[PDB]
Amino acid sequence: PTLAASHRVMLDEYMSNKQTHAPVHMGQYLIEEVAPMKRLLKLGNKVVY
Amino acid sequence: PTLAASHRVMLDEYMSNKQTHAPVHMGQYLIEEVAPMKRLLKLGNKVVY
Amino acid sequence: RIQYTYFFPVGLHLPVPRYSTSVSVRGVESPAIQSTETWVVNKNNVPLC
Amino acid sequence: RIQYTYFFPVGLHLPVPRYSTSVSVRGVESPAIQSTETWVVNKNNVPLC
Amino acid sequence: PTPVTSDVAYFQTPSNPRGRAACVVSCDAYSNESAERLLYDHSIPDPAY
Repeated sequence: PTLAASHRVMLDEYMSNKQTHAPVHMGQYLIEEVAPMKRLLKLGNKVVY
Repeated sequence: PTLAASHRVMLDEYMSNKQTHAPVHMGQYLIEEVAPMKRLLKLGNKVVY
Repeated sequence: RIQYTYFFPVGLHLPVPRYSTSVSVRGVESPAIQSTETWVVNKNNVPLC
Repeated sequence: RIQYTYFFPVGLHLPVPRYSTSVSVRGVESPAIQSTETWVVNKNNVPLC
Repeated sequence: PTPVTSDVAYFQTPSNPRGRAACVVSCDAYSNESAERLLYDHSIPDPAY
C-alpha cells in the first residue's frame, strides 16, 4: 500500500506527528505505507521517514 | 517559495513549534521556504532554523 | 532494476458507529461529507489527487 | 554573487469544506473573514506586509 | 494576477510562476515545435501535474 489520504488534513497530520496520528478518523482514513523501500517524505521542511 | 502567512497569527505558530505547525488553517495558510540557502529566522529571541 | 507493485483505494464509506482517535482535525467531522478522491505523494514529494 | 528568484502568493481563497489542524489558535476561524495581504520576513528579520 | 481559486498546494513546491512547467532540457534536442508544445498547448496536462 501507499499513502492514500482521503482528505488533505490526514496527510497534513501524518507529517506533523508520525506516532499519534489517527489511521481512521470519523469519515476519512489514511494508509501508512508498508513498502520494502523507505523514502524521505519532505512536504515543506518536515521530514517523515 | 518563501515565507508567506495570510495572517500575523499563523506566523507565530511556525516559530513556536515547527513540527506540529499546521500549513493550512480554515481561512489562511502558510508556505515554509524551500530554498538552497537556509537562513536563521529570529523574531523575538525564539530562533527557527 | 527491481519493480514493485502498489495499490490504494479511493471513495469508500466507513460503517455506522463512526469512531475517532485524533485531537487536531476540526473541519471534516461531518457525517454528510464524503471524500471522492485520495491524495498520493509523487516521487518528488508532490501530493496528487 | 548568486541570484535566486523568490515565488510568493497574496490574496487567495480556500475551497468549501474548510478544515483546520492547529490545536492552539482561538481567533480567525470565522468563515466570513478574508485575507488581503501576506507577511514576509526580511533580511534583518523584520516582518512586513 | 491569478484566480482566487488557484491551489495553495502549487505554492509550497518550487515551480514556475506561470501555471505550467517550462523545463525544456527534458525535450528532444533541436526540436522547436516539440518544445513549444510543452509550454503552450492544453491538450496535454502539465509535466508537473
